[PDB]
Amino acid sequence: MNTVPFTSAPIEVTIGIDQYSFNVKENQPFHGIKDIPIGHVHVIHFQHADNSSMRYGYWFDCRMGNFYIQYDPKDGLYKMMEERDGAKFENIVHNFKERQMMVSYPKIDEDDTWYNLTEFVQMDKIRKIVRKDENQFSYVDSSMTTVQENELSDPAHSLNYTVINFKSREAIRPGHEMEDFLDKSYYLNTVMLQGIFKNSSNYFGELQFAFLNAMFFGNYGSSLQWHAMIELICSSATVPKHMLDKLDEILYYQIKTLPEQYSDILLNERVWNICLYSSFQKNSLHNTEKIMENKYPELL
Amino acid sequence: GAMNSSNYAELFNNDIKLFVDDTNVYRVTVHKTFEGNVATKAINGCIFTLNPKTGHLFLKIIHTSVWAGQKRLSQLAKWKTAEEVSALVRSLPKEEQPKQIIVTRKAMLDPLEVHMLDFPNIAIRPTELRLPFSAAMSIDKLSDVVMKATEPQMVLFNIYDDWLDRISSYTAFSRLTLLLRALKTNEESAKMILLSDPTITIKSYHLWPSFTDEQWITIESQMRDLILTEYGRKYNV
Repeated sequence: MNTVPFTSAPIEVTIGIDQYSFNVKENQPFHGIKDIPIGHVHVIHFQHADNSSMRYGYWFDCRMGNFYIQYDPKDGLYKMMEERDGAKFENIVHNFKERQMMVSYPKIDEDDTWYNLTEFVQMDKIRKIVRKDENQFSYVDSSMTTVQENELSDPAHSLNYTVINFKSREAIRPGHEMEDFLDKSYYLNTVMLQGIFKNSSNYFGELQFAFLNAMFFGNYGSSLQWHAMIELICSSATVPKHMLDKLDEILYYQIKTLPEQYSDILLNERVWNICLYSSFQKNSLHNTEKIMENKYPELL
Repeated sequence: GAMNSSNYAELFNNDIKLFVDDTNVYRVTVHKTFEGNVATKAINGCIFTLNPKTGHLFLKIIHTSVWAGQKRLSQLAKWKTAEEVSALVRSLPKEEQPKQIIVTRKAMLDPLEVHMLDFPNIAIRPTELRLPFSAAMSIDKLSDVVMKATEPQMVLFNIYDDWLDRISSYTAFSRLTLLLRALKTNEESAKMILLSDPTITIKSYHLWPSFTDEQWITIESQMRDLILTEYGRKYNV
C-alpha cells in the first residue's frame, strides 16, 4: 500500500484521489494520502476553492517511483514530483503517518469500481497520449486540447489520442465508400485494432482513459474521444464477441460512476441513442442499456 | 454553408458549380401482386447535374439493371448518385471541375462528401431553396431519353437552349425555375401553356419552344398565374 505525501496545503483545495475527494482548508495540517492500492494507475486531482476553473491532476503508478505533491506559489498549483532518494522518502512518510497527518485511500473491500474503470489503462500508454518524458507521471487539466482538436495550438501540452474520423480516407477504402461508411468493421478491425492499437486491450485502455479525463477534468476533447471510440465499435457489424461483452462491462461501470448532475454535458444524446437503439450492436450492450434507461431515461 | 435567398447571386459568378438533384434516381410504380400484396417495379431514372451559369446538364441515366439484387434501394440510390457525380468530376479536366457541388436534398451530403474525399477543395453544400428539379422528367425529350435507355448512359443537354444569347444566367435560371415550378404544380396546365400555339416549334437541338422575347413574357405570365391559382386551391386562400 503506497503513499503520496504532501509538503503542505498552503491553499484551500478539493483533492481527488481516483473516484474519492476530500476538502482541505488553507494551511490545514495535511500531509497526503496513504494505503493507495498497488496494481492500478491512479489519478490525484485538484480544484482550488478560489478558482473552480482549471481542474488539473496527475496520472501515476506507485510501482514506477516515489511521488509527492508540493504547492508551487509561482505557478500557483499543486505539483507532482519524484523523490529519487528512497530513504529520505520513507523517512518523511514514516513521520507523517506517525503524526496521522495522512488521509487513507478509502476503498471498501467489496468495491471493484476503480479496477473496473482502469482495467485496461496502463501508465506506459498514458505517457504516449500525454508526452512529458522527463516525468514518470502525467499532468492533465480541463483546458488541454487533443491533436485532432488542434487540426481543425501548442503541440507539447496536447492529448495525443488516436485520431478517429468517419469521413476520412483512413476510414473509407476507395470503391467501398457506402459499405465502409455504413459498416465501420474495416476501420475498427483492420485500420484501428490490427493496424494502430495492435489489440482490443490497448483500444479499451485509451477509451477508459478518455472517459476518466472527461469525468475528472471536464476535458471536452477527451469526452469527444470516448464517444468516438464507443461509436466506432457500435457502428461495426463485425466485432469479436469478447470485445462486445467487455465493452458492455466497461460502459456499465462508466455510466454507474458518472455524477448524475454531469450527464447533461458529459453524455452525447446522438451517440448513445444511436449505439443503444439503431446501431449493429443495439442488442449487444444489455448491462449498459439497462443502467442508462434506469439512470438517464431523459437523455434517451 | 447552405445556399439560400441571401446568397442567390453566387450561382451566376465565375466559380464553376453544379447542382445535383437525386429525386428521379430511384423511380418505382407500386402495384398489387396476384396474392393481393404490394410490390414495386423500378423504372429508368436519372441524376440531374446542372451548371446554373452555362445551362450544361449532365443527365446520367440510371438503368433499372443497377437495382437488380440490391437491398435498401432508396439508401443505395443516394450512394449511386454520389458515385456517378464523383465519376463525372474525375472525368472532367481539372480546370472544368466544379469548386462547389450544391445538393438539392440534405440526405445527399454524407454520400457525396464520402465519395469526394479525394477532392477536399470541392465544397459540398446544401440549399434552403425548394428547387423544382424533380419536374425535369416533365420535359418530354429528357423523359424520352430516360425511358428508352437499355443501358447506363450519360446524355449532355443545354437546359437553357439558346437563351444565354439574349438573357443573363440569372434570368435564364429564373425562367427555368418558373417553368419547372409550373410543370411540378400542374403538369397538364403547364404543358397546355407551352405547346397550345402550333406555329411555335421546338428545334431538334432544343428542349423548349422557340419563343420570341415577347412570347416568353406572355408564357412566363401564364406560368405565374398557373402557380398562384394552384396555391389558392392548395390552401383555400
